Amino acid sequence: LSKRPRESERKRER
Amino acid sequence: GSSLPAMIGGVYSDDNNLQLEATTQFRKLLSIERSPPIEEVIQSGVVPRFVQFLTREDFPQLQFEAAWALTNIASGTSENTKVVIDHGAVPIFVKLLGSSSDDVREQAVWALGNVAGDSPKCRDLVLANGALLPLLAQLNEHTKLSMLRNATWTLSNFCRGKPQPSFEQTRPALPALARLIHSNDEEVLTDACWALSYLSDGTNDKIQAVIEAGVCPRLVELLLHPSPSVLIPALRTVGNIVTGDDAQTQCIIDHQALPCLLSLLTQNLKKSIKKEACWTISNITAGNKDQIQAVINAGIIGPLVNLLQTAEFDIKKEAAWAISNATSGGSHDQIKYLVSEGCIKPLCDLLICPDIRIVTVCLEGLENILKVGETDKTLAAGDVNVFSQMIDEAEGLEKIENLQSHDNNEIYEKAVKILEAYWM
Repeated sequence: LSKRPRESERKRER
Repeated sequence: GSSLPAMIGGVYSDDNNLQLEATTQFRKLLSIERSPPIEEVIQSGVVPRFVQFLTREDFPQLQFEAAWALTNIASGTSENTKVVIDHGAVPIFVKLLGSSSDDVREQAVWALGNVAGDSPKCRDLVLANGALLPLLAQLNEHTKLSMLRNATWTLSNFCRGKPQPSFEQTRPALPALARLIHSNDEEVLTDACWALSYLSDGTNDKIQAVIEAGVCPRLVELLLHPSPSVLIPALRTVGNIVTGDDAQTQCIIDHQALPCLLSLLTQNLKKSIKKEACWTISNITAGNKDQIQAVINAGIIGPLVNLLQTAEFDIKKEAAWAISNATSGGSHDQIKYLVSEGCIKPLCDLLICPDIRIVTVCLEGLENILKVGETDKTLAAGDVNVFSQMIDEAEGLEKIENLQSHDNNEIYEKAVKILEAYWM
């Protein structure tokens, strides 16, 4: 069969 | 408001106590939960002073308060983060990763996480300033949980984003991450797993390095973690690894992943988790005959066929690839086993779905099944292909006949080919 590949800010205030 | 002039005056004075008092007041201001006045603080002109305060190694308390204020400014918009960057804070925060004050080191770790978190460019700038190795160097067996959480989160931001960072730039993180996923702390687990999900997303060389870091057994254990915050990135990483070659996929299978993945399909879990698990299984049945046999032995086919028949369309689509891949790589007896578990009907039912990729995948699966039925016909000198009878009974034959009307040429030609081969 065939393999199928996998089908912004990230911040935190203290 | 009414304190502001005393506050600006404090930060601009040469008096240690006034600097500390004022900086502390700003830190508290920037720590309010909703809509911290970050823009006001920037406009009040104190950022360059805060950055100077980071270099006061005689005054760790001031360094800490200034670092916390800057962390919080950098937690706002991209423009807010750019002001911290423009005033040179990134190399100074990297230097503070070697501070003898634990509070300061942790705050510097957090600040760099916020900067890196802004975008791929800011992440790349942090890495380019040599943040990774000192971030790692001050981790060890004695590190406080509070520090482990912050460092793991920052690490995950160093790995996050498209386009991905260079693998050469993030490679030193792998051994630390491989140790961190043995924590029982949910927060550390969550962030370490995200990080591994990012590093394993790409070509087979990336997957190879992740596997060589020794993470597979533990990633598979974390598929059973009761918290979705952990399960989701662990599952994503496991999914990424089995996009790799057969030997790489085998490193996941060898640690009882298949019984774990099955339990995710049978528990009452969110659709997106079941969809991820079916996609992962699909990349496993895309493997060799032994790997298909492992999926069978785990008891996955029955549940998988039920999903194909009855699940929400997003899950059905992945179940279709999963069953179709198995018919493509499977042996004659494996294919007969999929038929005995009832796969023909649901494959036929999807021949009318609006997604042409799925129609094609179902058709191909039915074609592989038909070939097997025809081989049985020959070997028994029989009159009838049993599986074509079954496709006929499941109302799949009439659906295939209507596919001769389809726009799509591949589907049309396939349908004609099938009709001419098994119904002439």
